[PDB]
Amino acid sequence: DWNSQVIQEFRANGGRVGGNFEGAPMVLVHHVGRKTGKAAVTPMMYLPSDDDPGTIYVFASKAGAASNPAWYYNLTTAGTAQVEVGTETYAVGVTEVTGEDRDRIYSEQARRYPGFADYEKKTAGIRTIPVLALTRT
Repeated sequence: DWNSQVIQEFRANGGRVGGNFEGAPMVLVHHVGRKTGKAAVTPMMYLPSDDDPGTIYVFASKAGAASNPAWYYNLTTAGTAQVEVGTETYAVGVTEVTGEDRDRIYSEQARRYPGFADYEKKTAGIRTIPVLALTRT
C-alpha cells in the first residue's frame, strides 16, 4: 500500500525514492514466500560492491527489530531473485556474507547511514543483521 506507493515512486523516478530513502541507492527485490509461495516486491536500500561490478549488498535490518524480515528467508531459500535497480530489471544469484566480511560491508553502510549502527545496537545479543550479496546474472 505504502509499499505500493514507494514502488510507483521508484519506477517514476529512475529508481529513486524520497522521504527516508532520499538520495539512497534503492532496489526493488522480487521474492517469493518460502512457505506461501506468493510473490512480493520489497523496496530497500542497497550498498554497491566496492570490488565487483554487478554485485549489490542488502541488509536484513528490519529497523533493528527482534526478528529477521521474511524477505531474508525467502531469498536465501530460493538462492536467486529478480531485482529492479536504476532503470534496469535483472536476475540475481543470492549468497549470504558472514564473518569479518559482513562486518566490513555493514560498517560502510553504517558509516553512510548511521541509523544502521543504531539497528545493530538494538539487536545486540538477539540477532546479527544479515547481509546478502545480490549478484547480477
